[PDB]
Amino acid sequence: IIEPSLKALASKYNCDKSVCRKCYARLPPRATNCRKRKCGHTNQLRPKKKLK
Amino acid sequence: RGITIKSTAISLYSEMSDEDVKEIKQKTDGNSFLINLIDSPGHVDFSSEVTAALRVTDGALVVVDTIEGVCVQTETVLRQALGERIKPVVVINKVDRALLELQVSKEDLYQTFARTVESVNVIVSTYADEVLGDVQVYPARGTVAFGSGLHGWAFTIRQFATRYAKKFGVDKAKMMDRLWGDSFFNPKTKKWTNKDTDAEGKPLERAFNMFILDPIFRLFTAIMNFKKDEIPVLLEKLEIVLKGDEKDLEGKALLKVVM
Amino acid sequence: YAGFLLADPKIQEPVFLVEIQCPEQAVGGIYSVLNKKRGQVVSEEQRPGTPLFTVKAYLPVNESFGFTGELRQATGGQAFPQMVFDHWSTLGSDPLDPTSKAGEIVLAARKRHGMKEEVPGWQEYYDKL
Amino acid sequence: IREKKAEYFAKLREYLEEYKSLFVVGVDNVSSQQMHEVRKELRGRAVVLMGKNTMVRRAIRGFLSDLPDFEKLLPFVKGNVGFVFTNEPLTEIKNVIVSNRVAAPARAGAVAPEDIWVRAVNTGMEPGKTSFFQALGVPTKIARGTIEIVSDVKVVDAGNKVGQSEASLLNLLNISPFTFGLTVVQVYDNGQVFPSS
Amino acid sequence: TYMSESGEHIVAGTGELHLEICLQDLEHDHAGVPLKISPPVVAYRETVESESSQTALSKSPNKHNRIYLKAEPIDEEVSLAIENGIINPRDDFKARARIMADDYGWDVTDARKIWCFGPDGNGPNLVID
Amino acid sequence: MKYIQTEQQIEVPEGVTVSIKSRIVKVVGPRGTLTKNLKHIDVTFTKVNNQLIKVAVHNGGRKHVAALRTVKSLVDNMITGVTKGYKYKMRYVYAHFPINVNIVEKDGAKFIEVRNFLGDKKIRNVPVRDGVTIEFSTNVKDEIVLSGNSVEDVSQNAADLQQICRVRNKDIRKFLDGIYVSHKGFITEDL
Amino acid sequence: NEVKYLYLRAVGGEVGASAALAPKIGPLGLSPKKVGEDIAKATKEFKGIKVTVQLKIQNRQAAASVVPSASSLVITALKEPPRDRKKDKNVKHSGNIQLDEIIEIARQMRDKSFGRTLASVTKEILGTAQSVGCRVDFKNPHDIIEGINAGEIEIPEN
RNA sequence: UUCAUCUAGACAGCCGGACGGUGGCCAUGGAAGUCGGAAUCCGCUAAGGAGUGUGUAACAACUCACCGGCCGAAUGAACUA
Ligand SMILES: CO[C@H]1[C@@H](O)[C@H](O)[C@H](OC[C@@]23C[C@@H]4[C@H](C)CC[C@H]4[C@@]4(C=O)C[C@@H]2C[C@H](C(C)C)[C@@]34C(=O)O)O[C@@H]1C
Ligand SMILES: Nc1nc2c(ncn2[C@@H]2O[C@H](COP(=O)(O)OP(=O)(O)OP(=O)(O)O)[C@@H](O)[C@H]2O)c(=O)[nH]1
Ligand SMILES: [Mg+2]
Ligand SMILES: [Mg+2]
Ligand SMILES: [Mg+2]
Ligand SMILES: [Zn+2]
Repeated sequence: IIEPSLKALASKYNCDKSVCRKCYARLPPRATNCRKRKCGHTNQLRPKKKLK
Repeated sequence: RGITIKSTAISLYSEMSDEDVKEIKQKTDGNSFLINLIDSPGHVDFSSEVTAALRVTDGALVVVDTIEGVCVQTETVLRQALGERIKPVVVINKVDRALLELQVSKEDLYQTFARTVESVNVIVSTYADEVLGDVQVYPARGTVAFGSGLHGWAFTIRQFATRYAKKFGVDKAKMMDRLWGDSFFNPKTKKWTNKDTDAEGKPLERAFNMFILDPIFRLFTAIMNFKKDEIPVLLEKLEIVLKGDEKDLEGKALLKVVM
Repeated sequence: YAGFLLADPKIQEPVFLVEIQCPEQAVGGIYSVLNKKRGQVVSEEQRPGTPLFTVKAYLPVNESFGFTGELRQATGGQAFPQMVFDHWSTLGSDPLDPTSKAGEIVLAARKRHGMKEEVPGWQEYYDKL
Repeated sequence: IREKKAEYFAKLREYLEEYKSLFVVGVDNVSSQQMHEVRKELRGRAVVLMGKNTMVRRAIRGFLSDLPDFEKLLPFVKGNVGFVFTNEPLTEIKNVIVSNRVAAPARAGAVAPEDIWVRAVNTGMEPGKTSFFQALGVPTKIARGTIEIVSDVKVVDAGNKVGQSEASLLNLLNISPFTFGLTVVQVYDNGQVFPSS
Repeated sequence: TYMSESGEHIVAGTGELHLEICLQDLEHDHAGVPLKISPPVVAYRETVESESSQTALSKSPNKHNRIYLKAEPIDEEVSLAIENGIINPRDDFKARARIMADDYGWDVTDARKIWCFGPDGNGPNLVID
Repeated sequence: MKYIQTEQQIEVPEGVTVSIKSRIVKVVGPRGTLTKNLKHIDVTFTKVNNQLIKVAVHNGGRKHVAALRTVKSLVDNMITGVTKGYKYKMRYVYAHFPINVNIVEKDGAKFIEVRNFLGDKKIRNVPVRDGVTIEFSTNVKDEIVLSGNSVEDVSQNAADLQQICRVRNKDIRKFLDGIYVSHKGFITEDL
Repeated sequence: NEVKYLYLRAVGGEVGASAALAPKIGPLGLSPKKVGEDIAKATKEFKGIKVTVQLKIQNRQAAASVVPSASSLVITALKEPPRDRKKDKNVKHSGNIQLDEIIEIARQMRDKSFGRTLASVTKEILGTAQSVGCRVDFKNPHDIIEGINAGEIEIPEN
């Protein structure tokens, strides 16, 4: 098991993320456009699905 | 498969010493005991044969992993024992696993035991009817043993409380309950303090880690780090015997023989 | 047969009554499984002193295959179910439409029994007058 | 928009030229419930007006022409503060003003003014809550069906913010290092400001 | 272990792993014969949910006999009474109808004109004159 | 949109000297000396009063003036790095297997060795770039501290430790093992 | 012998069950069945409407005292000839109840309500009736509200 | 191109509050802002929706609209090619 603070720290990098709908790119949680050129920097983003 | 699917009876004969028969709060006569031991299955899919086992028995050996702690089945199997009014004794197993895998340095092992007993005692406290009251399991009183079944070694706080009387001449009745919990030997002062007190700097270690876990840690450290020049120094200090070929054994296999 | 086939024929399923001994934390998993299998939660209870709940519900026998394994999976092995037949519940859907929810289970029954696939209509067993 | 602001300017004008004194009471960490209680206590006795510091300064500055006396107020209108217009004995007003101390709950990630020590006394909560105690390392022995902490353990130090797990247990045990009150800043009275104390 | 209502031997167990071991013992040592396992066949009850909108008729093969009847949804509580022994086929008409009329709202004349219970002579289906 | 003149301000404290060639910036302070090559940016430095530098872009586009502000950030990072320093605090996150991280030497290269990550028998090695100081701080459990003058070097070496401990073939939402920067600040406290 | 507090929402006139007692009345052990009949005695006045039930349980002397509530009182002010919950789901709560009870109901509300003037508390309690859907003085409750704000239904400031 | 916020302090940033009637009505086995239908109210208000989401079996507990504290000059939105 992980301490709550260390689990929050690890989640800040592994879970607290956005995902592009078009190319599945992992983006910052406050991003408005995907950084990838393949999707044309589309604004279609979702939050990264939380476990369970 | 590697699992237990049934409940098979086995009979055991046990001789003891006179000194610990006196340390019995039960009307008894003699020096020998006969054990009728049942090996219940752990799976919930076989949780009916343990009910059959519990009805046919009066005591329960609650084996608990120090790694996984109190699991769902330990919750369940102990609940049915308490429903049958079975007095449980708890043994903490897989301490060897924690000492090679988790690398717990000095206090984490004590805290895992502390958390384990608290979680176990919670189970017996809420599922016990008011006919015994003192059915809580507690290591200083000698109702909890510690060891690794796979390696074939285990100990109790009572066992160490008597082991030091033969070498130090100190009291055992008030050290059996003293070697657990918040108790610090406080070297350089010769006073069993009851708190950290910061040790006026460098907060000191408790009696449990200092007196009980320290010797087994030292044997683990020496054997697993292959300090062949240091192994026999402890072994004679640890009053063991030698054989023609077990001395010619390396680390990870010494634990087999020495403990 | 003609009288039966005109009075909106329907089928009835057996439903189990299940009481489950689950702790405080995993009682939510029971409802998740029950909502998968059309189960109807009847009553909640607390055993005095212990956190173990006691949830009684009506689980249809048809949707009761593998129920405990998924129930164990959702509750982490903490749910302990006891299962026994309670009564019969009528299926609201028509068992005459082969594509209906009741029509598929009766269709399977017809096939495995060696009967015909389509059921003889009310025009049979009825003499026109 | 300037319209709605202008009644507040007008309402501020009305209040200031009716009552004789006011406070510069410092409103920090004060709940909506806390403010209503204080105001409810002061019914009739005094009224409390708090708003956007910028307008408050602005409103006064336009009033200064007709009402120079209030000029001294401006340098003390800083931070979240409210004006308690009163025409009643200052002594009793200040007591009622700083009266509503409330032990605020132990928030997660909240700065701890002092150390947080938990005691080995019994708590009465059933052994079910033992999960919270174990999480924070705190030893606990069950006695008379109640969670009894074995040994004194400090969960939160001084300064270091109270973590989520730490806070959780404190809320359960009703422990909190901070209690908030509508502390004051300055007392203007008839044309003179002076330290409230 | 028991015999189902659909003519199938139904071994029951605590869980999937427990059942797997029990079946393995059955196939290897207990019985000693190769056997196959499938999900049990769930039995259902056919019923009606209307009043036989138009009168059902059937004519005899010799064209001399005609029967006109209807179907009706016997109430749930009455169905339990037949199965639970409140309404006994062995009982006396115009005496068993005293219980059947006052406790179940039916009219005495139809209650008295009862010919049989179905199926098995004591089932929850009724025939009325 | 071709701003005629866009300007940014670089504040120079008393105890540091900034020597700027065409686009070679050399910042010398109490803690050390940093150098950065900026010949790819086409900007203009000019000192005003020996504690203030002005960097300007003339007739620059949106992208040109956007990187002008970046130059100010890069130079200020150099200046604050020789006065206050940089320290990045990283915590070890592990559910079951404790991560064994220490300092190992191979041909005098100051490698950070990683063992027992998720029980792996692989030995991960992270080189320490010159200028980065590695210390494990006691009274904080599972803490590695990286200190140095340049934020670029300190942050990237912290990132190398983080990237070498990425979980493969598992649900990263549950297998949260790794080494993550828990704090990013300066060597000197409360400066 | 300390005064613990508990709150419930048991329907008026009808008894309650251990299902919502044992989680709280279980540790202290006040014989849940005994508690339930106390609740009925409390609710006895308030037949047919859910009401809060104060429990000053000072070592098994449960209060069984109905805590007043705007909603229940407005329903209790309609006099609501006893609702048959079983017969039909989604029964209504309507009527024509006048100003006077709202003045009355407000009176035991002003104590805790922050509506310094009775006019404030009355439009509060009357505001609850707007949610209920009943009528006041044959007119929309919000029409009565705006009628009060225009000074024609002036409240006795007692 | 159009419409908005803005020194009576705009956007962003960080921090504080986010109430009371009230667990609004009805339903629900449980539904307390947050499974649902409908009602989209009042008071205190600088301000708070019969609620923005997370969340609980149901509570709770955070969170957001909403209003403030710090800084002080521009900013935001929707479209056009
Ligand atoms: C407590 O012990 C009981 C209960 O577990 C449960 O009632 C079940 O009973 C079997 C069934 C009994 C049902 C009623 C008699 C009417 C319909 C019967 C079933 C379906 O056809 C439902 C359960 C499950 C069995 C089918 C699906 C094979 C039943 C059967 O016997 O056929 O198993 C044993 C006998
Ligand atoms: N490392 C280590 N492993 C242990 C220890 N004790 C038990 N184990 C492991 O746990 C497994 C299960 O223990 P067993 O005694 O063999 O059987 P069991 O515990 O009864 O398991 P079931 O029969 O399924 O109930 C063994 O295969 C061991 O590998 C221990 O002390 N140390
Ligand atoms: Mg076994
Ligand atoms: Mg996989
Ligand atoms: Mg909900
Ligand atoms: Zn993309």
